[PDB]
Amino acid sequence: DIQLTQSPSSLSASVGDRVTITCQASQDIRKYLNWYQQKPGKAPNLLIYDASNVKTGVPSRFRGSGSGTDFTFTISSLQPEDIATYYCQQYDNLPITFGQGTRLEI
Amino acid sequence: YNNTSGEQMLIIWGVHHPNDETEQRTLYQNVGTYVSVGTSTLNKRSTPEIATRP
Amino acid sequence: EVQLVESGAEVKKPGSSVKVSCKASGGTFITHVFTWVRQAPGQGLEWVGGFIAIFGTSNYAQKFQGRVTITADESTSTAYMELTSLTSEDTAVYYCARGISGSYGWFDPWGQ
Amino acid sequence: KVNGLGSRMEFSWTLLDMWDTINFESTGNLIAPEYGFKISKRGSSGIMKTEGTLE
Repeated sequence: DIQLTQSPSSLSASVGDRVTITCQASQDIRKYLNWYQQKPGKAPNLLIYDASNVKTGVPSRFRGSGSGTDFTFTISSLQPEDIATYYCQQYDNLPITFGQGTRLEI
Repeated sequence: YNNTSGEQMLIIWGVHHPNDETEQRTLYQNVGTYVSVGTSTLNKRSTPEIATRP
Repeated sequence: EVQLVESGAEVKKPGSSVKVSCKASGGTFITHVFTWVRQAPGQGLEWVGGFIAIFGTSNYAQKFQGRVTITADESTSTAYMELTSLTSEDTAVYYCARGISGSYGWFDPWGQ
Repeated sequence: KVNGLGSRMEFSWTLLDMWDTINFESTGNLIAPEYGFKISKRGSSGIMKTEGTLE
């Protein structure tokens, strides 16, 4: 089980910015990574899969990028329904690890 | 694999023949696949056969 | 489009047992990778389970094996986890979900 | 051209065991059987390559 690290656990939602979450694994996983959205404290939801491609129930407002140990979930110009905690998760390896959360406000 | 072993070695392999296209796709993604094995003496390339069997 | 009906809400008292259900439709019984992720009061996210219907094989995390058994039935298109020895590192909300491809891909719907 | 024809029919064959099931599926060029032959009597026989007739 190969230990992610969503840095940092909370940025501060200054609207419109280059708001960029990071996800750094314990070892090389190449391109087998997913980004999940948790709007308010309930059922999560999937946005980006397989590092740099999009769910087609699609925001143009979002982005995924990465490969090595290091990954990035980008929102450019902020919008007022995207209030959530955020997750990176994995396979390649076998027992399915996550990140902890990255959460910002109004 | 180079046979660095210190004698001739028997090597077996196989090809999966699926029941339907749904199996084919949910196993290997794409269709019209191929399995190719070769040595110095050997050259084979099988194209798998989807079909409904007893 | 493909959905996912789970079970109840009832937490229980330590030493007991659970058998969360999760049946799906919107497609055929093969494919279907049934994954299950649990969410403690406030904390992170935690993969517990899985079942890969093509194989009939089933995968767990190892803070379990011993305890958890996951199954299914094609006829009822219904999954079935079973968490025994039910303490307090066992108390959460338990999401069923659908994923893809043997190595548990992305989980595309989720349970309520 | 054999018999006018520059085309050919390639025929193959099998024994189908008792309670076994034969399936043909094609999208072109099948020459299907209508009949099977059941082996009614088994025994030591032969085929003589003669060019004459029986008395």
